[PDB]
Amino acid sequence: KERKVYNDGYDDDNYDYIVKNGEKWMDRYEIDSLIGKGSFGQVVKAYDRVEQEWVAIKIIKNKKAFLNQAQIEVRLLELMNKHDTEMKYYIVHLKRHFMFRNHLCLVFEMLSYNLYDLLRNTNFRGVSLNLTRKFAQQMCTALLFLATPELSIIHCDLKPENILLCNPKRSAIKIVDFGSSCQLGQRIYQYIQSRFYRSPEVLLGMPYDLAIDMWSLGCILVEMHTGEPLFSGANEVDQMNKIVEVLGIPPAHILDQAPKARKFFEKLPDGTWNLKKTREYKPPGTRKLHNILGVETGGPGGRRAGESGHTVADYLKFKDLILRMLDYDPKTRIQPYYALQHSFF
Ligand SMILES: CCN1CCN(C(=O)Nc2cc(-c3cn(C4CCOCC4)c4cnccc34)ccn2)CC1
Repeated sequence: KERKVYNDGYDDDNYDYIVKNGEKWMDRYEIDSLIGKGSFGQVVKAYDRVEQEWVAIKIIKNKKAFLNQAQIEVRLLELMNKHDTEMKYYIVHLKRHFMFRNHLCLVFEMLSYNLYDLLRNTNFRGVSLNLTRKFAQQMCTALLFLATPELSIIHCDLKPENILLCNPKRSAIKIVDFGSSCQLGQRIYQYIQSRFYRSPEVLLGMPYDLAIDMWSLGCILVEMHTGEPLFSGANEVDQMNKIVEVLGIPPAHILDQAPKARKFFEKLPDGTWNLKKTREYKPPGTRKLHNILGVETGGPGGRRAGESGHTVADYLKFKDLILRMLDYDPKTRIQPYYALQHSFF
């Protein structure tokens, strides 16, 4: 048993800052309360008294490992907010960044609840399709911003919790984290994406480009509408098997290049790639998207039968776009410039 002291009693046992409600930092920020928690540190509600506006401050952990990755986050956010378009307004704003009590603190604008909270407020019955489209148009517009040849940034951690609403009355969304993010060509890590939204490329261990965020986005949109994660795998092997359930066995010309192909599959004498031997999963390809989305049934789960805009022809556009995002081959996966012009918008 250890009751040591951690950073003069300002830090906890886990490199975080022991947030106390009502603190007045420096002589400017009034820490209201805790907002969110994560591997990076914490997020707090605070009032920037000098500018009389509300801000969300990201208290990075007090460890050189987390403080070095957060500095790459500052550089990317600073680099993104410098470029003059009207798309950088789909990315959360980094107002300023300062060191306080050995924690690197990032001052963000205040956004509202995350897409998962929006999903929980609907008791996981899913948002309407037209609203699912709105998030799709915005995310694809935002994924284009990161694919700017001067940026070339991969988020690597796309998930509902990292897409926040601007106002609690819906529609306007922004991306928020960018801690586990690297620019193309400056890659570093191979265990990058959140399991539910990991691409087959990272699962097989092959080199990845910006196309991995499109895979996550596809899995995000279907989850937003259905209420359940599409590929709700409990571990890496359960993940790849739950992907081949829908999209079938990956192309042989990928597994032949895949370093970690042996982990899930095995090459037969025929040359045909097949799953490893052992029943737990439906035979590859039988869990079709046609039924997950319920195009010709009554929407997902029969809960969208007899509503506006949930046309059978509308779903066929949605189903086509999703399978265009989940193309297993990143060199043929849909790109945001071509995704926005899809017949779904
Ligand atoms: C009316 C009350 N309501 C308003 C405030 N609200 C917010 O969520 N505000 C907020 C959060 C972030 C923000 C959240 N995460 C985490 C991501 C992982 O999941 C946990 C949160 C960030 C990571 N990296 C940078 C910024 C963030 C940024 C701006 N504003 C909740 C409470």
